[PDB]
Amino acid sequence: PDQFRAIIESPEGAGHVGYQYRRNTGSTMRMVSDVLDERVSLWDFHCDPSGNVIQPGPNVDSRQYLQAAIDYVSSNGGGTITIPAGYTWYLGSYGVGGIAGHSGIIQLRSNVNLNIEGRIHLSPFFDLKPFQVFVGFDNGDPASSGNLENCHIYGHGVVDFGGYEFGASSQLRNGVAFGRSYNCSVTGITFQNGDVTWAITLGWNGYGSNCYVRKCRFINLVNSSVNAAHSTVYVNCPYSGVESCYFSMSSSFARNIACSVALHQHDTFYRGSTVNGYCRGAYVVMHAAEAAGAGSYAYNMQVENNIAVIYGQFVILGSDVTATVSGHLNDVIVSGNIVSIGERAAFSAPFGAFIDIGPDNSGASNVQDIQRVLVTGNSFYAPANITDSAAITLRANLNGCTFIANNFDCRYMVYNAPGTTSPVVQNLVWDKSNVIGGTHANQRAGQNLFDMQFASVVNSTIEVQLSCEDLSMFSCILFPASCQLSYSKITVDSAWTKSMSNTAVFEGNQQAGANVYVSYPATVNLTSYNTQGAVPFFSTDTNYAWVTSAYSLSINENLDFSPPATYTNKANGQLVGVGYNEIGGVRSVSVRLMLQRQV
Amino acid sequence: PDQFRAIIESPEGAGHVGYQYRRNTGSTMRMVSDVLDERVSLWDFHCDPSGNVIQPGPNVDSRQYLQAAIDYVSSNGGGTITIPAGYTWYLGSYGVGGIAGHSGIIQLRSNVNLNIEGRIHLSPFFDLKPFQVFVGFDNGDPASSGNLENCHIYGHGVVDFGGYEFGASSQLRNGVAFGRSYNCSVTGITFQNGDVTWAITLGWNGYGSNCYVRKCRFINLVNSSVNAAHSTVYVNCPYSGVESCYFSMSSSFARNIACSVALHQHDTFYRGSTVNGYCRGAYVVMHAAEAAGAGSYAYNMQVENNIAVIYGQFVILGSDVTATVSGHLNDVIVSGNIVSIGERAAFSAPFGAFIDIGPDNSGASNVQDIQRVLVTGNSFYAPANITDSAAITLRANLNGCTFIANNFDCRYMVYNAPGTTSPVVQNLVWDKSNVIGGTHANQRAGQNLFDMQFASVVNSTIEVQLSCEDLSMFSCILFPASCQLSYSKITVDSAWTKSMSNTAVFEGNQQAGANVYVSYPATVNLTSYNTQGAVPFFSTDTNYAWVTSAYSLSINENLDFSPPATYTNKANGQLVGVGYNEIGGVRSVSVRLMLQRQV
Amino acid sequence: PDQFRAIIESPEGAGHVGYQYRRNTGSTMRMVSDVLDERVSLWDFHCDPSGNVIQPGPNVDSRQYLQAAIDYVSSNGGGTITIPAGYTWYLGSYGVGGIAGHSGIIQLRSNVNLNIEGRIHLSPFFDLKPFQVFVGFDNGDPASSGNLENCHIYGHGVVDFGGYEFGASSQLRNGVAFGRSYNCSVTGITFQNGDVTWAITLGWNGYGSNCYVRKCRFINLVNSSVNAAHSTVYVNCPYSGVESCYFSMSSSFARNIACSVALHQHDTFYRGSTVNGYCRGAYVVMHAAEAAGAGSYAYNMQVENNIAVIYGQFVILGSDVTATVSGHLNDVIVSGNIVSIGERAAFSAPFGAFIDIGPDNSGASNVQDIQRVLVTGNSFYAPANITDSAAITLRANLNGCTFIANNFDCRYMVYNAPGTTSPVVQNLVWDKSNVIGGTHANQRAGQNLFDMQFASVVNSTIEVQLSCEDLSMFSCILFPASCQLSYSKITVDSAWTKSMSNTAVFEGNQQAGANVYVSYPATVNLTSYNTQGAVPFFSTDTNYAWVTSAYSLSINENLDFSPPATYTNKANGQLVGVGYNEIGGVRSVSVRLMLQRQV
Ligand SMILES: CC(=O)N[C@H]1[C@H](O[C@@H]2[C@@H](O)[C@@H](O)O[C@H](CO)[C@@H]2O[C@H]2O[C@H](CO[C@@H]3O[C@@H](C)[C@H](O)[C@@H](O)[C@H]3O)[C@@H](O)[C@H](O)[C@H]2O)O[C@H](CO)[C@@H](O)[C@@H]1O
Ligand SMILES: CC(=O)N[C@H]1[C@H](O[C@@H]2[C@@H](O)[C@@H](O)O[C@H](CO)[C@@H]2O[C@H]2O[C@H](CO[C@@H]3O[C@@H](C)[C@H](O)[C@@H](O)[C@H]3O)[C@@H](O)[C@H](O)[C@H]2O)O[C@H](CO)[C@@H](O)[C@@H]1O
Ligand SMILES: CC(=O)N[C@H]1[C@H](O[C@@H]2[C@@H](O)[C@@H](O)O[C@H](CO)[C@@H]2O[C@H]2O[C@H](CO[C@@H]3O[C@@H](C)[C@H](O)[C@@H](O)[C@H]3O)[C@@H](O)[C@H](O)[C@H]2O)O[C@H](CO)[C@@H](O)[C@@H]1O
Ligand code: NA
Ligand code: NA
Ligand code: NA
Ligand code: NA
Ligand code: NA
Ligand code: NA
Repeated sequence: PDQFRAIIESPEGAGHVGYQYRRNTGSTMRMVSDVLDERVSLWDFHCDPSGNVIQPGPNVDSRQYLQAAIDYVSSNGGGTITIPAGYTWYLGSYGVGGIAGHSGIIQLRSNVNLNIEGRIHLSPFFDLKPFQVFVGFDNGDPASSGNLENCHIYGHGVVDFGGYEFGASSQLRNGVAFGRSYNCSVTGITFQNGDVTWAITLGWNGYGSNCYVRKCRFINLVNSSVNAAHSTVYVNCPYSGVESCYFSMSSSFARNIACSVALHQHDTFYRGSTVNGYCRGAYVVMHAAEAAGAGSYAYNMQVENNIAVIYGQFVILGSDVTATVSGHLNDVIVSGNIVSIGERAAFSAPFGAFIDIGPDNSGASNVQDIQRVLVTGNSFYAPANITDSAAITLRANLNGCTFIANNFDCRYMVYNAPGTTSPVVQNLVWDKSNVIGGTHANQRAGQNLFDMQFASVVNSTIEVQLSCEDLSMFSCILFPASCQLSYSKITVDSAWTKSMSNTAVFEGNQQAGANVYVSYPATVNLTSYNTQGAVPFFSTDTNYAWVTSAYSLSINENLDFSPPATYTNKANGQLVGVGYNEIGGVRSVSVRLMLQRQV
Repeated sequence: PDQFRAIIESPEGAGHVGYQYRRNTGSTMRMVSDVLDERVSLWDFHCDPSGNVIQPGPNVDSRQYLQAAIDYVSSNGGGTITIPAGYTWYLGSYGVGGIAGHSGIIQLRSNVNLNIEGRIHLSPFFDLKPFQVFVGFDNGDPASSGNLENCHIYGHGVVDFGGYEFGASSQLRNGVAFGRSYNCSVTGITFQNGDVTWAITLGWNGYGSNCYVRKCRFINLVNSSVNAAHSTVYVNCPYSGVESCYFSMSSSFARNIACSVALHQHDTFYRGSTVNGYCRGAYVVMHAAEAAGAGSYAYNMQVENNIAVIYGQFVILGSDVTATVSGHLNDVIVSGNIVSIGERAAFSAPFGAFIDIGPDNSGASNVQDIQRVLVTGNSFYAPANITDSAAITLRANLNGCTFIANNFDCRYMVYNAPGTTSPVVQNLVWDKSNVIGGTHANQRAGQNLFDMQFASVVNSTIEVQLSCEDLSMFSCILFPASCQLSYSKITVDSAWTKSMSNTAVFEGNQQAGANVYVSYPATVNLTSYNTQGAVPFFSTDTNYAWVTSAYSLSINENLDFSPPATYTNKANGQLVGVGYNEIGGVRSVSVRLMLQRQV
Repeated sequence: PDQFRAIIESPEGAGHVGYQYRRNTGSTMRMVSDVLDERVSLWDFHCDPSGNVIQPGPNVDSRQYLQAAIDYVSSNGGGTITIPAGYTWYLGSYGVGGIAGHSGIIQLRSNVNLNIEGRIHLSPFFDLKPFQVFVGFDNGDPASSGNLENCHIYGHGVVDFGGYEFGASSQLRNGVAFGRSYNCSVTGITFQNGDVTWAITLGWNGYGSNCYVRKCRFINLVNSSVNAAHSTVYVNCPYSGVESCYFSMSSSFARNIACSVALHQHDTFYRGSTVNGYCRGAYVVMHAAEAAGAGSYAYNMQVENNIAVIYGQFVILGSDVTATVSGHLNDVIVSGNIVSIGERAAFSAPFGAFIDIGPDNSGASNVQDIQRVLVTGNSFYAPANITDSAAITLRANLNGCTFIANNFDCRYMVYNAPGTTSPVVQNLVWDKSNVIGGTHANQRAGQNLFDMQFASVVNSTIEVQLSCEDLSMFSCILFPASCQLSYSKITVDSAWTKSMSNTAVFEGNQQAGANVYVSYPATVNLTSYNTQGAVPFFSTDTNYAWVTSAYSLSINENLDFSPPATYTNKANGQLVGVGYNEIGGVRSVSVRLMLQRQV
């Protein structure tokens, strides 16, 4: 009996109290401790050396206790540790061993899930220092790390980075680095109040698979001029992605340095998410330096059905090389997104764009291999004052990109800055079903809507269709004489162009190329012979040697004659057609024509 | 020892039985009560004044017990209360205090989540009365309410409204009113068997953020002629939305009064959901009267990837004004939806439409500021008998809407009823990539496919492309003389139009406008001069003064001559072109031409 | 007192230890056993006849214990049974009763959910045998089965099929057969390591509703030449679907026999998922033999926003008949998908296709009723060597399908094999906004890009637009003389076609049909009369009786004359137009023209 009371009050007491489920005589005859052992929480490890529970709080460092919990549950083949609601659990020191090379705080372990219902905060020990809060590598050298498998972080709780600024731009900070990560995920968690490099990284240089970030919130994760750069989620393993997340920043620095997602391996996605306050939406990039685990190609890349207010570029495409590996990007889709450039002064943030074809990290524009991209069914808007806004800023070599059935309402459609890079362009396709908005009408003095500042263009299609007038623009499309143009189709629909001085401009007369197919409106002065009856009209100018046919876009105010409805050319570069003189006489008219070459 | 047995059997007994997790000597030395205190259920509060548990059932009012649970868990900083599976928990009285002004039953509190695994039912005390089952306001006046934060309702359970009808049309009923709600959500729950105004409302007049409804079912939530109106989810805070839900109604009244979602603030979405039996899919509206918390603009509005069978309109756009605030709607995307009008008689429910540009609640059509809308990649079908079916019913002023790459298979493409409203239309863009289906071929006697019953149209594009014949229709597009038309492009592709009497009709001869760009087929009678050789042909009629060129759509059955291939006009309004008389003689022909103006 | 110690140590002991939540005097005075009874796990039933717990393992058959758990929890109105983490639970025998007719192992029951956190494995008793692991039918004859309602399987755990091959091709294997299933779902689970027919089936012949598969992984579920066929999820009830799943196969047999999803009833969807290694993406089919529970029509079918690498066809459409029922498929949308054919030899797997219009299970091509399909905003790629790759393989009767704003980069656009089936085609619409890629340029000797090997085509549109040259192809579009063509529009844009010998080919001269609307480029030899001045030019050939107009696509190298810009025809089939001889003389020229008929 003394024994008994003593046993009951001891830590083995629950192990002596019997239990059978719902008094079911067919159920297991268990002890209370067995049922309690089905679950586990931080309270089961958050104790002093004598076993007495310790209350969390800002003067208590919870790190060792949470690590002890993870270590133990790992030793039993896994389970889910609850981080209890109603408390804030502070972290106040660095971890040890394999995660120390990563500035790690907690080491994650395979099959050990964290159900974060309460709050995890960083103590001021971390102020001005690097850190990665949760780390799944088990070695300081990621190349020598084991894998992290089957690790899920989820719940209604919060990771709060304490508001601390970076101490130096060279520092790195992260929330969750899953490492070489297979079937890992973060769901439901709010990451907030920091100055960090990433909130979550998935994978390592292509090693990993099936990692996801779903229904998470990321709020105010950049706050200082020290922060070098930020991507809220960096996706560095295949078959992985981000869905239904919320990203918000409020700091000015974020408008210049921060991106919501980086998709950096094949079969990755970003969908259904909302972004506000960031410079950039998503990078879609194959870095050769990251090609170890899944190959040198980033393919099956999906950015779909997002909502964004950004200050720089929505999707940024890239690929690059190292001394021994070449990176390639292909088979991309960008669809269903509704994006705007937020209110800002012209040139006050990185050049506004829906798609950017960006140079590598060294600024090289001649290393890229980007092709088979489909941009369809998106909307883009930039306010009228934002000069630096484009459907595409095409700033590095491009091996193909297709635009179908978008609505682009910004300053430029196609842009690259002159005297910068001279990209080599192939297979740029701009379908006629792209709707060009009117917000920037009257703002385009001196500017070309499609400003083709490239080394060369081949196998490309630009079908310009206006939907309102903008007589301020210099031209709808312009090719400098430095840009070769071949095996291409360039058209300017005549609607809303009657009063334009210039429609398409070929400063090197490139439209004469053998395999160039063009059409655009022009005004032409003609003069007829004096004969009564069928009578020829000829252009006064001789710069139509390339024209295969032309037709009238003008009415004929005359009763006594009519100019030709249609024209062809002559060897001397004049247009010629047969009109009709009811009464004879030399006629002189100025007519608006659709000039056509091989179309 | 007596002490001991007594202590063990008392409510403090579990607090005396020790426990250590898995017999781990490094774990906390706890008591059983500590581990049990990690969770909480309704059973912990569902007791009489002596502490004896009460069984739920239809004669027991569970309200006070659930409120006591919520109140207590709130006092500890939050947690999750389980509503146990295997039981039905009846609610049978109104709450008290701040929620009484809202006819509230339960008051939600911040950080207190409800895991509803069992069923919550309404008792007949609520029959013929108003109610809001869960309310997150803390004050009868929402303007004086505190916020509700971090409150999630989730699980496999059910909210059942008892089937009771409304007592009066002026009454309001709701499931969950989150109030001024920040990071709140409903997930997994079935709402069923009612006559209610809303199932869920998010936010209050723009106050709130990050509220969501995900994987919920709403079944049979309207059942009587008393019910004034119904929106299953009303989204009245930004950065919030509905995803992957199921909405079904079976009552006839629902086909006339019910909508699945209302998106009423910026950065809101409705996606991936299935609707059956409703009048309407979604409202997308900025009410000036709701502009307090997030501004006067509804922007970044997304309706994507839904499946619907409805009886009225799929998406309804609106904006309005108050005495001192003006509401604006812009930057909308409607994409990927597959929608039909369900089987019904013509005119038996509100006018069928994929998009409706609706007048305000007073019927005013001259207050709206709706622009920058993209409608792309959707399908719409209405059965052939449904006269009242349109791609767009454009019934109020429109400042822009773009249609690209849709498939519309219904009676009308563009419609507004004559002698009703006379909307002022700008920037209506109907791209040629919109496919017009053939289900209503042969049903269109007396009707215009695009019936342009507007005050005016400017900066608009209508590119009509048929894909089968319908010789029953009066015209492909018709503008009454009352409609001004300027700075617009209107084309009718000739395919399937050879036998149409009328293609495009301009009852005020508006196609002559200086900045109108048109083309469409017409039949024209011509007569030539008698001269052998090149010889002119002239139209007998003189109503072609606006024509810039025309070309043959007809073969020439003759050997001895040919009419011109192409024509222009003369000051008197005749067409003229130069054909060829192999042998002389006056010729008279009737030819099908493509008439072109400035295109 | 002896009593007392004995009571405490007995299975009723926890039922004597009091508990009150957090020492709250307003809370229920309960016993520990009451709180423990709020949850249930397999441990509560996994015991020998004396009540002693049994450890799971490969020599222990857990089946009877899990069934006993499900049976008991069912008897209390439901709940959720946990399958504990950290253990592998082996199944080693067949179930009994109603599921034996289905080779069932476990019988699911209404309102009883399974939270699978650990692993469920099949023991080698099942090697070479049929099985269905979880079965929701309650009768061997599904027609006589009751329903399964409100049953959810979810968690981070795993179902492992043991790697065992099928014993015979006629055998069936499944993971979860929900049966006649209403509000059932599988979420989060990994199904792996098998040779099975299905992983999950939803519904039975249209009976069921609201069943879903979300965030599941299916890995390596086909492994042998014995396996007849495989669909990873078969959706056989309405208002149901698959979202955000991952499907991977590695076996060669899978490339020939396996499909990820089968959508077989109305209001069903497949979205946001990633597929690798399969033959097929999704079937979308109405089998008449499955029409009992939800009617004879499959409508509101959605395949959207998926990523796939497959070896055969992405979406396969079908409908068929039985002796007394006819199946119909309509109102389908296929949007936003990014798909490729994986690296393979030509003809090494089933014919590669984005859409296939497939014959019934007997090979009949004359039973189908498929219409109102929208295919928009997708990308498709096949490597250049894959001869057997098409945007659409149209192999059975088609009543309509619309393609808008896709990017197809493969060998064929439209294909059917000659001398096979002769489908009857109506309402095939290929919009000009479909972008035709260049990967297969130079590979197309002897081949037609659009190979119209049909019995007949009516009410169809083919608007061919190239975006690069491919002079290897025989023609852009070809109709054999056996194919009737009427009430259709067929155009070939001239861009990149100057050097093509053949553009459009009508081997039966079908383009002359009264209601055929065509245009395409051709080279034509002309000769003029000798007259100075306006002078006629006539084609030497007489096969242009069908031409309504033609215009020049060639420049005029001459100074002394010009050919006509535009032409019409004469009764003898010559073209004729009026050019200009500055000086007289008979002229002879060869010109590239755009030939037009009724356009
Ligand atoms: C090529 C490369 O190292 N890739 C890293 C990736 O690095 C990014 C880089 O691609 C670019 O976007 O600039 C940012 C700026 O922050 C990153 O570079 C910075 O970080 C890397 C990686 O840090 C090292 O490796 C981590 C795995 C360790 O945890 C960390 O302690 C550190 O040793 C560094 O090498 C650069 O010098 C530094 O400028 O980042 C992703 C995501 O973390 C990673 O998966 C990839 O390997
Ligand atoms: C302008 C406005 O009041 N907005 C309310 C919104 O009201 C809708 C209204 O926009 C329109 O759609 O008609 C319906 C018909 O039911 C609603 O009007 C009805 O309800 C409102 C709101 O009810 C008041 O305010 C609630 C917050 C309280 O809980 C309730 O007790 C009541 O005091 C009412 O003022 C109208 O007179 C009545 O006709 O409804 C949404 C969603 O509830 C709300 O967020 C918004 O403020
Ligand atoms: C018409 C039909 O039976 N439909 C079944 C469906 O059957 C598919 C069939 O549509 C086609 O796709 O071939 C596969 C090849 O595996 C299936 O046929 C095979 O299975 C069926 C169904 O199996 C019977 O019915 C199940 C409900 C029982 O559980 C099972 O024990 C068996 O009695 C069979 O009749 C065929 O002979 C066999 O070749 O399969 C789906 C999904 O299971 C089902 O819902 C539908 O009724
Ligand atoms: Na490091
Ligand atoms: Na150059
Ligand atoms: Na009120
Ligand atoms: Na008017
Ligand atoms: Na069977
Ligand atoms: Na035939």
